[PDB]
Amino acid sequence: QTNPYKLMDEAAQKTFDRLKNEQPQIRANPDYLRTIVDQELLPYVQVKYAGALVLGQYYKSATPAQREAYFAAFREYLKQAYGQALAMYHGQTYQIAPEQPLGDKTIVPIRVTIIDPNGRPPVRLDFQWRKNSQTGNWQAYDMIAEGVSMITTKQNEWGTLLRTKGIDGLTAQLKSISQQKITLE
Amino acid sequence: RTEPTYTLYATFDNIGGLKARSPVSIGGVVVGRVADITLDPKTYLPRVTLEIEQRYNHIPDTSSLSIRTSGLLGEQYLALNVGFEDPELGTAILKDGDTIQDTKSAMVLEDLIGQFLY
Amino acid sequence: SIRTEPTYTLYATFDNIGGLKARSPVSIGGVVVGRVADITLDPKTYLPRVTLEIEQRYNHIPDTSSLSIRTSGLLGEQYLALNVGFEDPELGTAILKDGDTIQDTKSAMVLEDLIGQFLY
Amino acid sequence: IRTEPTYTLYATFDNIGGLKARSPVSIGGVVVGRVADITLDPKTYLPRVTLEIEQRYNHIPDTSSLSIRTSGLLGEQYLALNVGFEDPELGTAILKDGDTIQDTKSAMVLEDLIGQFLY
Amino acid sequence: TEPTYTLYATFDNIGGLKARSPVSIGGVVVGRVADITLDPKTYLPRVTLEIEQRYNHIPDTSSLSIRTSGLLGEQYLALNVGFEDPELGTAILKDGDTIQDTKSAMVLEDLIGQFLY
Amino acid sequence: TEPTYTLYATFDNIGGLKARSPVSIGGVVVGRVADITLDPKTYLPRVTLEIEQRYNHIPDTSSLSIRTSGLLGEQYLALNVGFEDPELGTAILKDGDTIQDTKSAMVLEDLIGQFLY
Amino acid sequence: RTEPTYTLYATFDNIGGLKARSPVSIGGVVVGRVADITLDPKTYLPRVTLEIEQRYNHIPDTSSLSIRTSGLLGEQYLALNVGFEDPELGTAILKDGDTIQDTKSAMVLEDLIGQFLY
Repeated sequence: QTNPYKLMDEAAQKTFDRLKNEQPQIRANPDYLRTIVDQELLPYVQVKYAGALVLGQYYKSATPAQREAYFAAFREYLKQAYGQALAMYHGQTYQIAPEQPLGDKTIVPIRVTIIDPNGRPPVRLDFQWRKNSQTGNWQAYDMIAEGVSMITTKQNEWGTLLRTKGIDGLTAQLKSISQQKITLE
Repeated sequence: RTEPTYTLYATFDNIGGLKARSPVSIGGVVVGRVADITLDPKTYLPRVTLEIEQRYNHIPDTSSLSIRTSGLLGEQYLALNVGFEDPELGTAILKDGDTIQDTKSAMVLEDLIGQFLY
Repeated sequence: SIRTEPTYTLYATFDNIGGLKARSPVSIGGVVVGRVADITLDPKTYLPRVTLEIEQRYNHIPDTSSLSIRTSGLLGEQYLALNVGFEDPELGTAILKDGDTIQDTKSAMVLEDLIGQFLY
Repeated sequence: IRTEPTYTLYATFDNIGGLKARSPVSIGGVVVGRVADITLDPKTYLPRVTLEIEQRYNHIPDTSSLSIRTSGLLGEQYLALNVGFEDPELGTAILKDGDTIQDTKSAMVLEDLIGQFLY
Repeated sequence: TEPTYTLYATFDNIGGLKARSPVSIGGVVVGRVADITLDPKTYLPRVTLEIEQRYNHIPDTSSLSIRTSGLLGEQYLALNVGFEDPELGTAILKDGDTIQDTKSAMVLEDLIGQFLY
Repeated sequence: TEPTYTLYATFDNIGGLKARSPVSIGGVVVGRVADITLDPKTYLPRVTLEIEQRYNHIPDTSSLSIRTSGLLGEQYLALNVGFEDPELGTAILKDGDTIQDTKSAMVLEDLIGQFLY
Repeated sequence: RTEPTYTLYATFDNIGGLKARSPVSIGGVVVGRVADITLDPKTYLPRVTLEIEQRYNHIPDTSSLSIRTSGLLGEQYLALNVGFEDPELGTAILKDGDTIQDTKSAMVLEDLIGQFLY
């Protein structure tokens, strides 16, 4: 079973299923979004091949005592962003793209959408699923908003820190984002 | 001029206004120019063939290639981004005649100004 | 002429052609194929209609596709642009031969209206 | 000869902006005439305008509208017509020779909006 | 070519008004501006202009403002007629008179500085 | 011939003020600019002002600032008359004196920085 | 221009649309011209070499260097900024063959829209 379409289908269903079960408790306690994002999603996403890009050539210099700390703090950072992101829930659709034959490459872009009558015109969010060698099943490693990436803006922004400070600089400073929500829902 | 040239291929799906013989640059300095642009009769997807000099020739494949604009009323060009080398996961320095795997779409105006501020 | 170039014709209607002229480019994915030919009106309803041509090498387009006019850069030419649709084999689709009409269409952009609906 | 015989019409306004003579008139983006004269009423100081239409098109109900809008983003100005609908029994008056439109809209100026809002 | 008559006015910030620039009412051109000068007692700008004579029913309650045409085009001064009512003295205009109230120009920098507080 | 004289003042960031630029007051030109230079120590720019003689009698307290013209014009050093007061607002600007208060120019990235971040 | 001028080196990361023979300005007055720009084949980073007039020769070793646009639609030009000079403590002056360290970088019309609400 390597068809990504069926995986995305079941993923959307399970996500909105587990999401529908809570309405007042989540806004009474934000500690549930950071939980449910780990309850699912994360088995489908890859961390190594993602967190390797933001480093750059400096990867060839990282000591084995430093790599694991960054690799551990990266997930703890990644949770909060997607946690805060989930602040909408208007019962919106998700019309998947139609089927297509054998992929002619080990890299494939797939597109979804989202529509609701209560909001602005819709928007598309491409995804990328990578066809690895012998991993059998495949994972996703990126997201594209709309002509804008999410690994591009951060590949160079955390820049001069790499030149002057080092990996040690990015460590700890990554986790130092606290645990918060918004009071404007 | 010295011309020990390499050639490479890439595919897209929307290229804005990138006409022929435009420059290509890394980090802000020029290293080559596009050559031949065409369309594909099997599925209709634009395909570009570019060429590189021989002085710089140590790029690992895990790299990106995007399109952007210059100034406020200038001409578009192709920016590049270098990655990392690591065994098993991603090796194979580019040999002549290969294709760049990654790509990113073109930035369109009007669309976003209609989207936001609605 | 541009040396031979056998072609065929298509028709369409609209609602506000903006500032389009004659002999304007038609393109797909930023690559030009054919040019426009004639524009006129309807003395029974007053709705603008356009007749364009297309070079005859490309011979595979689904019946369900979109047409839309737009602008380039931020202050230049206005050009048409079409988008191929997805074909379903087992169902009923069709190709486009000489003397057909495209189903749907899009309008055009204009100032004043938006800048007065918002931030007024 | 520029064109065949035509026929004329009049209208009034409140502020015509920078509209000069020899300006086009169009529907749906296609031009169908020109502009004749612009003058002032020496009794109430209100600007009026007189224009003409070619003899080809000969069926427009009375209920219609006229407005002003800028060309492109940074260009000239051109009048813009807008047709009503066809409804017998109710609105019948065909545009004859030398009549006046009922409803009209005014022009737009820059620095006024800045004071109006976003100040 | 007409027999014209002249009027005076004072201001506060000329905003780059160049001599020989049209005077308009409701968007229609009428008179021309004659010249601008300074005062050696108050240091304030004064302007002398002239008008055609056929139009002659503009009362006292009226306004003069400065405004620019197009986006970044030229600039001029717009006259504004005021509503007239009975009882009160209408006071018709004659040669060699002055306007009372008015308005001043606009400067860019201050608007930006106000948008950021 | 302009029977003029000279004035001196300081700044810190002159933007893009080439020589031969007006010294307008209330949108009226009444002078010019001759020399700009830099002191070989503290590294702070200074200028040389020249104004004509009829407009004398200026209180020693005033203001002076830099401004741009329209949207994409040039730059013109502008003045702002202060105030005249008895006793503790005395005297005038004699030949070759120094101006007190200033107001630096304006740059782009400062704005974008105050915004966003 | 017979007067001797002494040269300095610097490194950046994303210079943008800079071009050779452009002015260096302090406070608003021009002083020196830019000489050469290139890359390094070991790590790929933009490197610049510039020349400075000999009269001005009393700089503290702490300073700032950054590029920024001109007017509103103008080109690019470097911008130097004098740092803090401390007595007693060691500071000294900038001699030949040295390099300035901490520098900023350019900005192109895409990362702005990007960072705008991500």
